[PDB]
Amino acid sequence: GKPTVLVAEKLGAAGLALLREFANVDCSYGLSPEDLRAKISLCDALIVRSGTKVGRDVFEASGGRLRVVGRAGVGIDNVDLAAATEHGCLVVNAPTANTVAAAEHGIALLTAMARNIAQADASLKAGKWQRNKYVGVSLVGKTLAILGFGKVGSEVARRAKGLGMHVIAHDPYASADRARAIGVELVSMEEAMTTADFILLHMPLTPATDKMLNDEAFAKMKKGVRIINVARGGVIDEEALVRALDSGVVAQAALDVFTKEPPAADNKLVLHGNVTVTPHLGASTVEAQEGVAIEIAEAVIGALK
Amino acid sequence: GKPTVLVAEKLGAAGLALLREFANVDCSYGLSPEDLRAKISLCDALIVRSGTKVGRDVFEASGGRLRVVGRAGVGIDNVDLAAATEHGCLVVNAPTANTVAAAEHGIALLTAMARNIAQADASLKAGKWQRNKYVGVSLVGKTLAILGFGKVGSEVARRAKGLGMHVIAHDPYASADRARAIGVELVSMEEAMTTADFILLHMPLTPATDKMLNDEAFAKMKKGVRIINVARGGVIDEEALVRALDSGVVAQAALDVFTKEPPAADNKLVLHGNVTVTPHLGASTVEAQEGVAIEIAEAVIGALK
Repeated sequence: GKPTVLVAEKLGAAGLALLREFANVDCSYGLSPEDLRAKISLCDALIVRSGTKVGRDVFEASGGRLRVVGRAGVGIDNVDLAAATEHGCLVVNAPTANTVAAAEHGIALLTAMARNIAQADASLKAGKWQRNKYVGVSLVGKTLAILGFGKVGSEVARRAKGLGMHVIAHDPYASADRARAIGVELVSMEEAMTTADFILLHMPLTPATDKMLNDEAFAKMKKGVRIINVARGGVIDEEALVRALDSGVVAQAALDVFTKEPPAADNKLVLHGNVTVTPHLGASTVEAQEGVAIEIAEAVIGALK
Repeated sequence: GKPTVLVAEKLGAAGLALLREFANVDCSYGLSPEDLRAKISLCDALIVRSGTKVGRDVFEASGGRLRVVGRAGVGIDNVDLAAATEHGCLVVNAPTANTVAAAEHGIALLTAMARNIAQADASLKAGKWQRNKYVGVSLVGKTLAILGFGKVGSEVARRAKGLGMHVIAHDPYASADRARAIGVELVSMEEAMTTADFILLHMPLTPATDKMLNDEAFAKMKKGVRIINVARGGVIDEEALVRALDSGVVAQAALDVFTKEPPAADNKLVLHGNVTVTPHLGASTVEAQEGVAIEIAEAVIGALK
């Protein structure tokens, strides 16, 4: 029994060594839609991370051998998810490993924002010693607002209440009991906008969330509010955040994800003074890398059986 | 009843207005040791932050008018307590208001270093999109060793376990009950060195602690340890820290204090790739500033009664 698993995108040797113990593993890496279509007819399972677009044509082209698609990581946006099961192909993901290291990165964005770790380190490496330019805020007692109470959203909260913040969340799909059991009040969407000193974005990018943080949302906010985006860019109106920081509605902004990766080489948020930008690093911790590998590994393998 | 308080160094206008309700206040900022010896004979109280030297000659020069010296901030290194006590003079300080925004900043240095927030932000801004160079490390389950279990020491432990780390400390003058009461084991010095995935330094600088972090220290540590200093520079042999980063014993280092502030323009720690540096920003939060003003103000006024 030699099941065949095509691994389209780089994968953590920890997991590749689990798959190789339970399957044939093809690691052709980055194939053109046609190469892939040619291979998938001969694969009992496909594993992808983010770049591979498991479209409708990919299921169509397999001819019913492809049983299970393994999405390494958290999101699944790229698997045509309705074709998948229409053709009778299970789709499984690797959420919990990247989830930890992704809230970990949000918190790291929040604290480093709040004290200007980033600008200051640049200022001092550049010889300048400008102690008065980089005075930060505290976190204790500050109200943090979480939009979209996912695993990361609630894992974040848990870390932010450990830093001693008041943490609130808005997400119409959120178990009032789970929230109250970590100490998070579920609040209205206007209450979250107004009363927050800090706002993080953990929302999926749907038509209802697109360009959500636009000029109307920034008006409702408290002045002196700071904002951290670790979910998906473009859920912010990028031009509108450029204008709210230029005014002093938003005091400073911490941005992992963008509307475009790589962002424009002139793109104003990335270049702005009060912004702390990292290049979609949210799940870039060695530990998650190796634990996501092992997760879809065990996930694919358990489907396949 | 008109008391006279000489405030040598800037002070949050909150504090100044409290002091001007209960005394005459001279804000002669930055005097030469002679001008201060001249004034101190006309002053019932002297409030200083970190730069003014309350040496022995000052206590002599005042002739006994001076009743209380107020240390705006945490330590008292600059005040010759020995001489003040001798000349029947009280010393008071502003420990708690800074204490927190110190630990706060310490944590921010930790999380920003773990995830290369500083190096990555400066790269993106520099056009570079280098997603793989800047893979971070998970904090969770890691061992944070706190050398010096002061008020700031324990206060960091609190934030750390809330990020979900395994926090041990070594300070021989620490109540094992306070320690266990916040979930921190107190451990030997060789244990702190060897077991730690992270080491922060909250140690004041004695001839015992001077250049304590030395080549012999670094060999004892676990390879890939990351070191966060927010207490006093010099406790670290800079030359040896650099040689331990360049050799990869020390993974990376987040340094707020230095052996010489402002550091040398060529200083290899400041300019090093794996080092995140801030210019002694430890207490530079707007909250801890206004809060320390009002602390010594109350502290001086109460003594002065």
